[PDB]
Amino acid sequence: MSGLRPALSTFIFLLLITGGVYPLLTTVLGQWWFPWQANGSLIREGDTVRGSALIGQNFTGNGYFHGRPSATAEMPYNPQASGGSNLAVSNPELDKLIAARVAALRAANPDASASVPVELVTASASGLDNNITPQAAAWQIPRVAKARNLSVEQLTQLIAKYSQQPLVKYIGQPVVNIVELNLALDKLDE
Amino acid sequence: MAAQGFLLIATFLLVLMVLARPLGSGLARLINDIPLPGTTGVERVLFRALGVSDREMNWKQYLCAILGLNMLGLAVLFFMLLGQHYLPLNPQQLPGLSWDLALNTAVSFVTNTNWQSYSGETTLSYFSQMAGLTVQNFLSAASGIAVIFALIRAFTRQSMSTLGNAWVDLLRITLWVLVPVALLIALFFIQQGALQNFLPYQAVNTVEGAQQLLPMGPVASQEAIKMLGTNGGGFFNANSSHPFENPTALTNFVQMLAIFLIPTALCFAFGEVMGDRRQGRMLLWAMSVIFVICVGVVMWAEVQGNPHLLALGTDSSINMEGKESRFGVLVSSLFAVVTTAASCGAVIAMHDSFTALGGMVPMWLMQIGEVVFGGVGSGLYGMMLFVLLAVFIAGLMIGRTPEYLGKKIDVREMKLTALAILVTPTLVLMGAALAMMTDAGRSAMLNPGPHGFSEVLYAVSSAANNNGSAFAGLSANSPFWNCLLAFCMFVGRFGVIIPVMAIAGSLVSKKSQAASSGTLPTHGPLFVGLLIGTVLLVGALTFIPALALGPVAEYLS
Amino acid sequence: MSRKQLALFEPTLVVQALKEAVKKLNPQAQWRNPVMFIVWIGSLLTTCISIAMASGAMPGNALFSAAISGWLWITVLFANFAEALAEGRSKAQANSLKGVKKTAFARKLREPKYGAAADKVPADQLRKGDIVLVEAGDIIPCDGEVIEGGASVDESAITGESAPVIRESGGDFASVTGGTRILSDWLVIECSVNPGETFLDRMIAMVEGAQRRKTPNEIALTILLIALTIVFLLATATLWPFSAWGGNAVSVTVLVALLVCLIPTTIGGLLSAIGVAGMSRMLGANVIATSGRAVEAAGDVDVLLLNKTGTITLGNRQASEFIPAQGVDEKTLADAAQLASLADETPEGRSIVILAKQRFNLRERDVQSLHATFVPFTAQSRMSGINIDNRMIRKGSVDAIRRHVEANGGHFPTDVDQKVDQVARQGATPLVVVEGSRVLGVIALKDIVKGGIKERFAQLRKMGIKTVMITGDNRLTAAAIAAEAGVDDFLAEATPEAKLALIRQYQAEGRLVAMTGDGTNDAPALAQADVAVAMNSGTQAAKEAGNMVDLDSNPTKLIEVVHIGKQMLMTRGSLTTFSIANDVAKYFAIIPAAFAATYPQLNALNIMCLHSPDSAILSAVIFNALIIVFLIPLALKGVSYKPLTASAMLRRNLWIYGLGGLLVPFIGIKVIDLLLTVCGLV
Amino acid sequence: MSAGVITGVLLVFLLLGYLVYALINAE
Ligand SMILES: CCCCCCCCCCCCCCCCCC(=O)OC[C@H](COP(=O)([O-])OCC(O)COP(=O)([O-])OC[C@@H](COC(=O)CCCCCCCCCCCCCCCCC)OC(=O)CCCCCCCCCCCCCCCCC)OC(=O)CCCCCCCCCCCCCCCCC
Ligand SMILES: CCCCCCCCCCCCCCCCCC(=O)OC[C@H](COP(=O)([O-])OCC(O)COP(=O)([O-])OC[C@@H](COC(=O)CCCCCCCCCCCCCCCCC)OC(=O)CCCCCCCCCCCCCCCCC)OC(=O)CCCCCCCCCCCCCCCCC
Ligand SMILES: Nc1ncnc2c1ncn2[C@@H]1O[C@H](COP(=O)(O)OP(=O)(O)CP(=O)(O)O)[C@@H](O)[C@H]1O
Ligand SMILES: [K+]
Ligand SMILES: [K+]
Ligand SMILES: [K+]
Ligand SMILES: [K+]
Ligand SMILES: [K+]
Ligand SMILES: [K+]
Ligand SMILES: [K+]
Ligand SMILES: [K+]
Ligand SMILES: [K+]
Ligand SMILES: [K+]
Repeated sequence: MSGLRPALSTFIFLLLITGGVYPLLTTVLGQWWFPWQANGSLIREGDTVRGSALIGQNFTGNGYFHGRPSATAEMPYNPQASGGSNLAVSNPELDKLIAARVAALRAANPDASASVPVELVTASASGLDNNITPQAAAWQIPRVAKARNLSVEQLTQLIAKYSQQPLVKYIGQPVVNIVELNLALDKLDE
Repeated sequence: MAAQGFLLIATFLLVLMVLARPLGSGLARLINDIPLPGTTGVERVLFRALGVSDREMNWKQYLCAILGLNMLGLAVLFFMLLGQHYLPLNPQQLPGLSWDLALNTAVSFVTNTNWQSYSGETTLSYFSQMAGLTVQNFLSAASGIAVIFALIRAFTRQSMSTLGNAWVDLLRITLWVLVPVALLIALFFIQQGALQNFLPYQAVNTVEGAQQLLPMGPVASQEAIKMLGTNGGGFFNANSSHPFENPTALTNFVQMLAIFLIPTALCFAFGEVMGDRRQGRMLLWAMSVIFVICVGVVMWAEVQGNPHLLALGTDSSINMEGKESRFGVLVSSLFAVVTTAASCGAVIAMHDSFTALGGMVPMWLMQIGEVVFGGVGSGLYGMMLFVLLAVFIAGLMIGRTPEYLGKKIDVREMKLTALAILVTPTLVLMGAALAMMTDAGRSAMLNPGPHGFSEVLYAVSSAANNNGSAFAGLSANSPFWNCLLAFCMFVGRFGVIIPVMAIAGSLVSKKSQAASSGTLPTHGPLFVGLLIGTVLLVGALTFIPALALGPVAEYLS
Repeated sequence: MSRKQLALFEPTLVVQALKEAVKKLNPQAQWRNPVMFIVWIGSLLTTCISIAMASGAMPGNALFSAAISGWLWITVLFANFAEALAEGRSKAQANSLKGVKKTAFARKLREPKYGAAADKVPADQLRKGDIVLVEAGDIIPCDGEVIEGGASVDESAITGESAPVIRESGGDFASVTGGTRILSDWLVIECSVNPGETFLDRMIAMVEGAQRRKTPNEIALTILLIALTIVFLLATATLWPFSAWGGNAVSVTVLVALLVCLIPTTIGGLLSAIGVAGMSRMLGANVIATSGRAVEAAGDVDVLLLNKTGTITLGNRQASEFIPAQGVDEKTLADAAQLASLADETPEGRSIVILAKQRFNLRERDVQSLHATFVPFTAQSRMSGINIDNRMIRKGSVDAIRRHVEANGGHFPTDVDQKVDQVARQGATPLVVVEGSRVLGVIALKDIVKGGIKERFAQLRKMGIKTVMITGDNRLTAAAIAAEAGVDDFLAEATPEAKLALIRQYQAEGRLVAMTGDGTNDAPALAQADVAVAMNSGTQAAKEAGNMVDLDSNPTKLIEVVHIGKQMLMTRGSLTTFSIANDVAKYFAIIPAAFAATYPQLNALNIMCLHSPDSAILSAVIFNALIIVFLIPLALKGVSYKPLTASAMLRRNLWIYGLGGLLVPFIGIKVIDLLLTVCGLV
Repeated sequence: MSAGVITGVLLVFLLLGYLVYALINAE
């Protein structure tokens, strides 16, 4: 009582509109118009799902383009964690991890330059980063070409095919979709 | 790189001032109690059905209405999070939350803080993320826009005693400023790749041969209002780093525009209601100058980056650690300044992984009270406090009675402004002090040295100032941290709302004096610089000794 | 008084007597000043720490804490020195005028008819309504209204001037203040104030009152200073748990020193002094105020309301002119003027009977007891007539004669209007004397404009104050007087109801209204105006209804009132800005000094290149103690207010005081540290 | 947390309470 009907009516109506009307309308419009993007942007080969086009997976093989390190809980590139290494600049643990990554990438890429790109040694913010810069992707061309018996021209063509540029240069960075590029490598050599 | 950053800031501010002036003109109608075109009749039937008579109420009734709705939502959300296992739309079988976590993430989402000490994909269900934590995303934004509506009405009304109708304001805002805009924003997010579904978690047979479980859910619908209401409550653990939440650079640019959209439109409406656009232009200049300096400092700090990266054998010293590859250090720095000056708290990048100087500026932007393009509603009525101190000092040092927009500033609202500007520095200092003498608060510390105290100070600052941004290395899921941060958020919103409400109730009873020749103009470069200096000095003299033992010590170490 | 403009701030006579009044302020009279009570608590805390460290406490540097506590006590000592200096200058100005009632030789009459009574009643045995006869040479016992006689008294002991002022019965110069010496013949005075509630005691309660209530501007500034004290106390007290984890925590004495250096001690110690110094300077300007609230209300004043007869002019308007009209001969010029003004106690009426009579030897009329009954003069009727016989003689100016007598059929002709206009061209008040339906004519009253007030009105126009006249006199000669005086505009033929209506209209616009009047008819105007200045030569009703009472009888005293009222606020704001801006250099001096063992990397913040951490903390505390005693003269004098635009004034005050508070603490701390290193104390 | 910390916290709380009381009051 004491003027409780407008309060309860306003709260209940706004809860209904913003919890069972607005998300329902958004879901209906999304699944009507753009269902592939609304349902995860999954890449299906046959009947299995090989991964979303946005998430990115942990690639460790010698014939695959490796991405940035992931600091998700348990396995790297774990979608059920989706966190990052919250290590400061002053933290010696970060320096130890970066040195270990540099030593692990220089041994894996002997035909590349000794100056490793920052992306391949620095963990992403989400730990689910499917993208790297085209220069960081082309840094791995001598290893991938030697592993898969392809050519530098073919690898550059595939990288440019799977390179996305923003609308203007300064609102983002050029990115390379790692999962789609590796699946294209598999489709090429199979 | 400097030219790229300059172009980014310039086009961001240009598109923002282009987009926010029609919205300011639209919000001026809601401030002036004029229905929007096409809403008359619909509002009549809706208010008749809901029992809202559209009656003018004073500041006590307006504040009681806002507080009553915010506690009703708090109770509904808290028991919903406790009983989330008995509710539908649960593809997983996640149990109900514990009392500490449920109370913390109820108070956080009610108090427009949206701090998440959990993991969203393994903590909450679709019902808990849709019927709660999104209804509250709408309501916590509307409850700040209503308070700033009351404050602007008090500044524009002459010798009245009633502000307006809180229910009319809340319904109008939530149904015609928030829902129709966050619908288009959510549809653009689904266009660019954000999730909107209710499917179960998708098992993935990866290319290499491992297994991963993709989390699904109504992501875009919550993401749109999260950006629009300056909420910052991510669906997943990574707020805007997750590609399902922020897929593309266009999406991220739209996210920044949505973050600054309504705080800029409120300044435009504040200028338009008084009939003096120069007042809102003064506010926008004072916010934008500090914003541009902060953005430039953070971009330069992040471009300088880690000095050890170039020594350990990498290509450059650019700090890309804790940042996505879809966004440069320039874009990550701009978003980091936006989300911490605007009381949003949605992270594009790991602010823990940010450099010392590049993480100091978000701390201080939070700690000055979120007045620089701040939270929705609260970034304008928090800036009006600094405006009242600026006009008080200026009127004293020119020798006149202090006034703003004609209304004199006497002892009652001087006391109320002092208390309102006093609540959040008090909260952050006591909270950080309590966290630094307790082992339960010191055990959550992850990085050693001054950066751990930087984590603690950032957490308490974001909780007390209703930001919710985290370094996230602080494991703040302990009951002590949950209770302390929940208390900080509750007091930091509802002890600044009450004195601003009382300021409005003290200002309605006054009459605006006519602008004479001897009155000080509250616009122009002199008053813009005076307000900027007042903010930059009051917020610094409180927090230099606190920031000196944290980010400054880390930078000079 | 203005014979001596101001007592010296350091005359080497009150300094030693007010420094002894500082140790009496060291005990807990500081409870009403929160900032310096925080400083007092910190000083006692540091003294206790120093004693405990000398005896048995864990740290050993007892000399550093002893020096810190000593200088924190010196800070309180200097703040109380400023307050006691202001209050002692106020008390000296009080005692300079409290000894004016040296002798008490008053005779209380039993019948007010100039004699038949002679007593030896002391002045303290006089109440409201006691007729007192004073011969020339004696002093006036009570603040009484003159009911009979005319004399030129000398108000030197109150005003400070040697120029005599004439007092008469009724009209304008009826009220005289006791304690002043009559000089010419005699006066019959009737006291109107009880003992204790007199004008001298109003001055006493203005100036020597140590129980001075705080104006709402000082209250709001105190609230702002308390908020700053709270945030600085929190930011300082939280430093111990913040620095305790990262090694060794900072010393409690270092925290107390930083806390005192941060809180606004410079304005906190001078805030009590600014108000008392402003009241002392207002006593130097011969303005007697009820409280400082009305003094500070003059800052917002943009419209000022004077009078014409009493305020702008001297109010005598003694003249003798004639009527060149039809039917009026030389005897007929003033046959009726003296008949109308025999029983008229106004200065105009007595000027008529002593000037128009001697021109033609018209002393034929005896005392008015021989078949004559007159009516009193009232501004509502604007008439001083007499019903001496069947036909009446009346005296009005323009409209009273018309609306009261000339509606009886015998309308006055046009041939006198040209003569009235010719009189009003010169700047003389026209009085038209009329015999029933027949009009005699018009006589002039040449009134003298008081001093060279044109420059002062130009200054008032420069300060953004609109000076517009209110008068109930003829519109043409009021226009001539306005043109000769230099006011912005005028409003003539105004009843006191119209004056009240104009005051309420100007207040309803949103402008603060200032009134400067002296007559009895100005009492409702001064009771409604926000800033009411009462002329000393005026009436007791005006002097008791006005907020402030002038002394030297300057019409443009609002210049000095606005200057002092603005100066108090500007001094408060400038000192607050200086105190806040000092904290940047205080941080740059203390923070690397405080965190020298916790975080050694913070030594890069020592941009002043200070020698030692203890030396840096001591230098900051010494500068905090010394800036108060260096800004004592600024607090006593007030800032230099130049009448500029509001924006230009803000720019100049920022450029001086904000930039000074940002820059000169760097130089001061560096110089103090250099002297400490040279002397070898550190 | 010993007596030297307890009395410091208590004294800071007392000073804060006194300052808040002085802020609310017009003494
Ligand atoms: C020290 C560091 C720097 C500090 C300073 C930083 C400054 C930041 C911005 C501060 C200003 C914001 C506050 C004012 C905005 C208020 C809105 C407004 O009306 O503006 C009028 C305002 C005042 O003028 P006025 O005449 O008094 O106002 C009358 C009204 O305009 C009368 O109305 P009207 O009828 O004449 O028409 C009004 C309408 C006119 O326009 C229209 O007609 C609307 C039509 C809409 C049609 C749309 C069709 C599409 C067109 C394109 C739209 C794009 C978006 C579309 C949607 C998205 C599509 C992709 O205007 C608008 O609607 C919006 C205004 C346009 C944008 C203005 C904001 C630009 C700010 C960008 C700053 C960039 C530099 C600083 C940042 C970088 C520094 C590092 O003018 C300004 O624009 C002021 C901003 C000028 C920029 C500052 C220049 C100095 C700073 C340069 C950098 C210095 C440092 C360099 C660093 C170097 C590296 C070391
Ligand atoms: C610690 C320091 C203490 C203070 C020391 C310094 C003292 C201040 C004086 C500075 C000396 C002046 C130097 C520049 C001279 C020329 C500038 C000028 O126009 O006149 C001078 C100007 C006065 O202007 P006004 O007399 O009101 O009217 C001029 C109108 O423009 C003319 O009338 P109009 O309407 O016909 O003109 C039309 C229009 C155009 O006409 C013109 O102006 C001339 C034609 C050229 C057109 C080109 C300009 C177009 C407009 C774009 C402007 C771009 C600005 C870029 C922004 C980046 C600046 C960093 O004018 C406009 O520009 C209007 C645009 C709307 C406002 C724009 C906002 C500017 C941003 C200012 C931000 C300053 C941040 C400083 C940081 C604070 C310090 C910590 O004074 C200042 O510039 C002051 C700025 C610095 C303020 C000092 C901050 C004091 C803080 C102290 C601590 C606070 C208290 C702490 C304790 C409190 C709590 C206890
Ligand atoms: N002795 C007298 N007898 C009759 N009328 C007189 C008079 N002396 C003045 N008057 C007229 O009556 C009015 C009295 O003057 P007025 O009221 O204007 O003085 P004032 O209002 O300018 C200052 P104050 O109110 O202090 O006397 C004027 O119109 C004047 O012409
Ligand atoms: K938030
Ligand atoms: K968050
Ligand atoms: K603050
Ligand atoms: K907020
Ligand atoms: K705020
Ligand atoms: K606040
Ligand atoms: K708030
Ligand atoms: K503050
Ligand atoms: K403050
Ligand atoms: K100081």
